[PDB]
Amino acid sequence: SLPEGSFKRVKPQYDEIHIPAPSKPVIDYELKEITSLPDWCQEAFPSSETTSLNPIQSKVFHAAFEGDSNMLICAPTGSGKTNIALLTVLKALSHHYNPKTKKLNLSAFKIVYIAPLKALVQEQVREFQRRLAFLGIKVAELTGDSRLSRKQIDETQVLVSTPEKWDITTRNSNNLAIVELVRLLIIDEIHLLHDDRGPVLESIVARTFWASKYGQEYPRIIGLSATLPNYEDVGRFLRVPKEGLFYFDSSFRPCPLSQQFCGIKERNSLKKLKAMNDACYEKVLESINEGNQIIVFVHSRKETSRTATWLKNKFAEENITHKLTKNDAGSKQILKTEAANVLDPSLRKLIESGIGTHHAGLTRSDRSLSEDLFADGLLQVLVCTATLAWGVNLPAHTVIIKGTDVYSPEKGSWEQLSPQDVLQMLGRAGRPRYDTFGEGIIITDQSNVQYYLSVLNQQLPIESQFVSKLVDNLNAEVVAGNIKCRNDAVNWLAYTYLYVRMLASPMLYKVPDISSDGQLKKFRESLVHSALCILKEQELVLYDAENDVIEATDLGNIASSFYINHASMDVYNRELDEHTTQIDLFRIFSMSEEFKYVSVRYEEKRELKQLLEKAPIPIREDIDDPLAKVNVLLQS
Amino acid sequence: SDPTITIKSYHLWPSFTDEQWITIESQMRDLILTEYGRKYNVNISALTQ
Amino acid sequence: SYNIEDTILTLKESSIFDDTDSTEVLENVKAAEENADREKLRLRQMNKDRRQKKKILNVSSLDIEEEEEGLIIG
RNA sequence: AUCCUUAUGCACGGGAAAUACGCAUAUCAGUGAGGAUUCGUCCGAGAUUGUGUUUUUGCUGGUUUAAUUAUAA
Repeated sequence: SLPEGSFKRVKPQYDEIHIPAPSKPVIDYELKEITSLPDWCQEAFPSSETTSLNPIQSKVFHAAFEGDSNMLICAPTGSGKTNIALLTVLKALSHHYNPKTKKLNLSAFKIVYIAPLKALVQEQVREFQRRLAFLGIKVAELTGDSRLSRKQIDETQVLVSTPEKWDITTRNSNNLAIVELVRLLIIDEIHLLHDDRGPVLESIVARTFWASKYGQEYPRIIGLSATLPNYEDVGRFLRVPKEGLFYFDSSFRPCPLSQQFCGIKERNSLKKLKAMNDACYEKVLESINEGNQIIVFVHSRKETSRTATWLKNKFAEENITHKLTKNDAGSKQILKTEAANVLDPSLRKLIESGIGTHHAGLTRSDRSLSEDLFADGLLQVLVCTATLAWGVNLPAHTVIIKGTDVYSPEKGSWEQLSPQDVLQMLGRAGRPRYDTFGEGIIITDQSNVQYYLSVLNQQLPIESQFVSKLVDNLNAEVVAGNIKCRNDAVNWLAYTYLYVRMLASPMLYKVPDISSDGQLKKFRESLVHSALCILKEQELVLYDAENDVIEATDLGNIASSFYINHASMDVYNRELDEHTTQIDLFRIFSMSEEFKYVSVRYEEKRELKQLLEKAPIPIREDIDDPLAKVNVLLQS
Repeated sequence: SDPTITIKSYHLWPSFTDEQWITIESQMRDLILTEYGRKYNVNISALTQ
Repeated sequence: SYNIEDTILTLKESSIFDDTDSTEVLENVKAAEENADREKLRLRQMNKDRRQKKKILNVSSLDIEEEEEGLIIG
C-alpha cells in the first residue's frame, strides 16, 4: 500500500492521491527472437519490428511448444496475447501439417477462438488472416452477425466465435464431428467468469471435458486473461498443469499505468456534480498543455453530451485556440467533412469544437467516424460511455473515469463501479506502440476510495456467478442426454467452475455443508434437486425425488436449441394461451426476459410518441412502459 | 439471534453493549429501506438523506 | 362489523360527528398505509415525470372525477 | 515542596443582552466629573459634542439510469 501511494496532493475541491507508475521488470530471461523459429513459423511475425518477443511472451511460447497441455496466461493483455495464440495455432497446424510436404492438412485440425464481443471477434479475425495467410487458411467468424451455415464450418479451419454462439453450436447434437475435430480451444478473457456471461464459458468448458467421452481425446485448452488472483484455483478448475500457469503482474505491462484518484468531499448532488466537473476540467487542463489525447468515461450516454457541452463552454471560456492551434485549416476541413455529413444526434457541434464523444446511441457510421478522428488526433478530448474499454483496442494517453454509481437493472439500484469493468477501463491507456506511459484517473466519492484502492490492486478473485445460469445449462445438458440422474448431474458439476470456488471458500458462496462432505457431494446433489424442481415446474425435464430418473422434454429441447433463459421460458409458458391473438403476441415477445435490461429514454420519447399514434398493431401498454417501446420497435 | 443475550424479567428489549446496538440499528434500518422500496417499487440507493 | 381484507384488524380513522350513524370498517394496519403509500407513490413518480419531462396531462373532467372516486360476526 | 489571596492572558463548560456595542488631528475632567444627605456632611470617574451600525455581523445545510449477444434457414 505504502509503495503504491508515493505522493498525495490536497486541493480545495478534492483530495487527489497520485500513484507512481509500476516498476520495470527484472530480467532473468532471454528475449526470444524470430530467427529461432522453424521454416514456416518465421512469417508468424511478418512485420518484425523488434525481432524479439515482449517480456511476457518468449517463455510462455517455448513452454507452449514444449508441452501439449492446458495453459493459462494472466497478463496485462498488452497485445502480447494475440501473438501467443497465433503461435499455438501454428503449432497445432504443424502437428497436423508436415514440415517436408508443404500441403496443409485441412481436414485434420480445427481451431476455436472464444472472444467475448462481436467487434473484438472481427478485429481478431483480420489479425489471424494477416498472420496465417501463408499457409492458405480460411479464418472466418462463426458467431452472431457472422451468420455461417452448416457447410462453411466444415470448409473452414480456424474459427473465431463469441462465447454465446459457440455454446449454441457445440450444444447441438448433429455437429459433434466438428467438435471432435477441434484440437485447439482458445479462451480469450477468461476473467469474464466474474461477469454473468462467464457462466457460458464454464458451461462450454464443462461440455468439453465431460460431454465427449465416447471419442475421448481431450483438446488443448488455452486461457488468456487480464492478470487476476486465485490463478491456482483457476487451473484446478480447468486442468491446468502447474507449469502451464503463467502469472504476470502489471510490472510486465508495456506502458506502466499511473494510478490517480480524486476523492470528492461533497455530499449533495448539485454541488457534488459541479465539483466533479471542475476536477475533470483541471485534469484536462493539465493534460492538454503536454499534448495529451484524453478519454473521459461516464455512467450514462445522456451524461456524455452534457459533459462535452460543459467542457466546450468552460474549456473554451479558459482558452479556445490551444485545443487546435495546429493545422487549423485541415482540422476545419476534416472536421466539417466528418461532423457535417453523417452525424445527426446534435453531436456535430461537439465534434466541431474538437471535444467529441462516443456512445451506444451514436450511429454506426458516426461511431466509426469518431473512432477514426480520435485516432488521427483532431479530437483532443473524447467523452465516452463504457463501450470503448469493453470493445475497442484504441488506447489514449489520459483516461479519466467520472463517477461511482452506475444503475444496474439487475438490482434496480445504483451500485458502485464493478472492479472487472474498472480494470478494463484502466486497460486502455498510454499507447504501447507510441507513448511511454499512461495516466489513469478515477473521479470518485472519497468514502468509497478506500474500496477502489484495493479492488484496483486486482486482489479480487474472479467471482463465480453460476447460480443464476446453472438451471439453463443443466437443462441444455439433459437435452444433450448426457445426464440420466442426480449423480451424473453432480459429476458434471464437479468440472463446473463454481465447484472449485466453493471448495476454496465454502462460507463465502454459502456452502452450509462445510466440514461435512469434503467433495461437497450432498451440496452438489442439493443444487441439482433445487434445479430440477423449478425445471419440472416449467415442464423442462422429468424428475422424481426418491427414484431419481431424468429425461428431457420438448420445451426443454426448445430452450436448449434457441438458448432461451428459464425465466423467459416460463413466461412464454403461461403468457401463451389457446386464444392468444396478434396483439398479445407482441406483448409476450416484449415480456421476454432478454429485454429486462431495456428501458425507455427521454430523448427516445418524442419518436416513441410519434410512432405509437400511427402504429398498426395496437399496444395495450403505454409509452412509459419499456415493453410497449420494445414491440413498437419490433413493428418498425 | 444470540441466545447468550438475555432479556431480564425487568426489561423488554435485550441487554446489549453500545456497539451491538450500533449494528442492530443498521440491520433494522435495512428492513425499512428494503421493504419500503420493494412494496412501492422504489430503489434504495437513489434516496436522498 | 364490516371488514376489508392469524391476522389482526383495527378500526379505521373516522370523524365522530361526520360518521354519526354510518357503517364502520375493519382494515389491517399495514394494509392501510400500504394502499396509501402505493397510491401516493404513484402520484410522486408521476410528479417527477411530469415536472422533469415537462408533459401536460390530458385529465380534465372524467379523469379528475375518477380520481375523486379514489361482514364479520365477532 | 505543598496550600492560599489579588490582578492579567489563553481556554473547556454554563447563562444573559444586542436600545446595544463602539469611533473621533474634539472640548473639558483626581489641580475634582457626576451625584447623595438625616443639613452635620457623605460618596469619588466620567460628563459634553459629533457620528457608525442597531427587528441586526460572518458562515453553512435543507427543500422549490451502464454493455451485449444468442436461433432451426
